Formats: sequence, structure tokens, C-alpha cells
Amino acid sequence: EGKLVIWINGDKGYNGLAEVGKKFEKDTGIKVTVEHPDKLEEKFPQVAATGDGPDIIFWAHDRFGGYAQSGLLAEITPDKAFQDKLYPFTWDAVRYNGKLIAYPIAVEALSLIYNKDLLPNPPKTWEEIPALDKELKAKGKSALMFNLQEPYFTWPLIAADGGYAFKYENGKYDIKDVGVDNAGAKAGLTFLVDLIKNKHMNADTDYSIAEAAFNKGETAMTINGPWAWSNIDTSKVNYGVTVLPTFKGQPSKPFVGVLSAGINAASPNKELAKEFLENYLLTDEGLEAVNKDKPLGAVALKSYEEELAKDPRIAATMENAQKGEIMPNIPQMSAFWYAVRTAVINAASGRQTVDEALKDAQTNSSSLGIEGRSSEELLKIALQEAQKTLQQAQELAKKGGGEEQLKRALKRADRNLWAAQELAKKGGGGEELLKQALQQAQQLLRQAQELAKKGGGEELLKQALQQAQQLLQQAQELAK
Ligand SMILES: OC[C@H]1O[C@H](O[C@H]2[C@H](O)[C@@H](O)[C@@H](O)O[C@@H]2CO)[C@H](O)[C@@H](O)[C@@H]1O
Repeated sequence: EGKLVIWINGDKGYNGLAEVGKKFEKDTGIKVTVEHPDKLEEKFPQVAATGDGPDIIFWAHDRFGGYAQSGLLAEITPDKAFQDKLYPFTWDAVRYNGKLIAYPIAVEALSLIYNKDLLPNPPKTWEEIPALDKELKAKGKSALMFNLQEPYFTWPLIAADGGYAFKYENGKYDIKDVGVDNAGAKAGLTFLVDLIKNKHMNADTDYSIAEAAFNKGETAMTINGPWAWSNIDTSKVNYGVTVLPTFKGQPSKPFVGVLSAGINAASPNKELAKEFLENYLLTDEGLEAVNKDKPLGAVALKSYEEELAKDPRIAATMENAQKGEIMPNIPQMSAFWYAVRTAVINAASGRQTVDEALKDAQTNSSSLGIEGRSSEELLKIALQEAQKTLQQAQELAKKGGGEEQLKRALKRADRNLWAAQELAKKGGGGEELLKQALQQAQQLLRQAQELAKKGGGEELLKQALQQAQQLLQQAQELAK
């Protein structure tokens, strides 16, 4: 009621954003706190659904259509003059059902980052990387390392030869036509899996491992976004940023995200949030402050983009963006991402073959009927009740010794979760991923009950409850 809370991902320039907040605080008297919670994309909708959460949330635009559909975002009202300050295509990215639901900040696209000293001439094709790695392994180095845990990083290769999320036709995205299991997607993922099988990459490589390896000069290349350049400048690596390699003669196609800022519909400070975003952040000085901390990439603000236009790294970011595709913002994007995430991890680990993995990804992300609609809504209600009861258990876990109360709260949450599994069970095929999420959530709740009964793991209890909430929210987004 007199303070602004902002949530932004941990890989962005939250410290630079805090500086913009200090300037706002000096002019208005409103304190601005910037936070970077883990699993932010899932945490926000969970807490905002109950009327809580930050006043402002930052994330690529793909998650915003789902937030808007759930009524978690306030309608933004920038006047014509302000709108003219940003590129029209960035505004298009934050339009849902005909209305603007967030403020665009920057255009992000993955690029190939390489060590100029280990590799003066980067590979123009993915096909030449296996031979390049064998050559570098002789020097105790590797050719390429990038996050294989988030599908965002493998998607450029998957889409290169034909893979796609939702087919765009008639001006809309057909949620029944998913392209994660066509020949193009299979070819791309098989190539990735072959790199692992042939020991050119490790299936367990995640974000931090690849970043540390590249910045320490252990690998010749990595695939990342503009936010990562800052840490590379700090290291002793002479790097270049360029176009991603082609696959079967076609450009890699990264899914392009427009980092955007939305205003929580539950915020009691909507006018102050608008003032902060329009008059403080979306100004040359404001974006400069954030950019200085962690590069934003190409920005939506025309005046500042003109100051970044001479940066070769930004030209590369723009080239890759032009070759990729702007992500859809439809509510089904969460399910798509989770489905593909599961498929890539299973195919990479060997749990499933590429064909099996992508077949399930297609079934899980793709959408008698009435009966399904009724049960779907009831399932969502059961999960919302479970999330609410759970959020209460998290409170009893913060302080106090109400072991009896916490036990009851977890049981109630558990009963509602069990009811959802029952409703999903009868749901039939197509919701296998949803069922596994609910089952995993159940395990965590049982583990939480055990911890509460033993009392020697207060922190582990909170952690188990948060992981449970995260899975329940993902389950909500998987429901169809
Ligand atoms: O990997 C799936 C994930 O991809 C995108 O998330 C990106 C985000 O856009 C970037 O700003 C940066 O934070 O890296 C993320 C990947 O770890 C989608 O925006 C997100 O919805 C999706 O789950």
C-alpha cells in the first residue's frame, strides 16, 4: 500500500533494476524491493492466484497469455505517445485477446558464443561439431556445452529441420496441431542424442555447469542469451557472439522471447507500478542501469536501441532472432514447455528413445467432451484447494510448534490432491504427464509429513512444500 515488490529471474540484472528502484524511491517515497525467487514462472501464478505475489513480474512474454487468462494481470493503459516509443512488434508480443497485458522491455534470442582463442573460426554447421570435439578433446577441452535441462536451449536445433510448437494458421494458433513429433523435430533431437551417445556432450550438463566451463576456458563454445555476456567479460575469455550453426542446411530457430513486465491484478499499487515502468524503467537511463548489470539484448525502447545498435553481439542476437520465431503467448505454452522438457531429458538420459519421447510430448502438449470439460474444471478446483491448504501449511512451518495443526493441514491438502488424481485418473489418455506431476507432488507431501513427525528438518520441510506447490501449479497448467 506504499511499497513496490518486483520479481525478476536470477539470470537478469536485478541489481541494476534495484538502482532504478532507488531513483523511484527518492522521487516518490515508495520503497522498491527487487526479488529473484527460484521457479519464478511457476511461483508467480501460484501466489497471485490467492491475491498475493509481487506488484510487478518480469518474464519472457510466452508465460503472460496464461497469466492474463487466469486474471492475474492488470490491464495496462499506456497512451499513444508512450506506445510510439517502443517497436510495434514488441507490443504485439504482449497483446492477449485484443488487449495489452504487459510492458515490453527487450528482445532476447540465443546465440552461439565461442572462445576466440580456442576457436578462431566457429562452425557454420552442427554437423561439423563432432569432428571438432574429437580434435579439441586431444587438448583436454570440449567443443560445446550448454544447458540440456531447459528445452529453451535445445529448441533451436529441434526446430531447425521442421520442428514447431503450435501450428499458426488463420491468424491463430491451432492447439490441436503440435509439431514436436514430426520428422524435423525427430532429426534434431536424434542429432543431440547422438552427440551424447558419442560422448561429445553430457546429458547432465545444466546452466551453471556450461557457464562455468565456458568462462573457465574448458569448452570452445556455449549457447546462451545476452544476460550471460556480463559474466564472460569478468572472466579471462576473449569471446565472440555469432549466428547459431545450421542443421541440414537450415538455420537453427531459437524461440524468441520479449522480456516483459506485468502488473499483478492483486496489486494495491497499480498506478505507482505504471509510473515506475513508464517513467523510470523504460527510459534510456533506466534500461542502461539494468543493461549494465546484465545485458538485455535488443531493447524495445527505440531511443536506447539506437545506442546499442553498434554492438556486434547485438547484431548477432538480432540475426538469430530474425532466423527464429517469436514465441506464442497462449495459455498452452506451459504444457508445451513441460512436455518438451520431459522429452529432451528422457531422450538424452536414455530413459526413452527419441521417437517414444517426442510421441509422448506430442500427446501431452496437444489438446464426451463436455464430460471432460466438467471434470477438468473440478480437477482445477481440487488443485486450487490443495494449493491453498498447502500455502497454509507453509505458514505453520515458518514458525511455531503446531505439529498437530501442520499435520492436519498436510492431510487436508493431501485429501484434495488425492481427489485430483482420482479426477485425472478417469480423465484417460493424454494426461499422463499431469498424472505423474500429481504423483510426484503426493510423494513430497508424504515426505513433508515424515519431516514434520521427526522435527529435525525444519528447512527441508519448507523446501518439500515449495517443490510440492511448484508441481501442483504445473499440474494446473497441464490440465486440458
Ligand atoms: O526452457 C523453457 C523455458 O524457456 C523460456 O525461458 C527462458 C527465458 O525466456 C529467458 O529469459 C531465460 O530466463 O532463460 C529461460 C530458460 O531457462 C520460456 O520463457 C519459459 O516459459 C520456458 O519455461
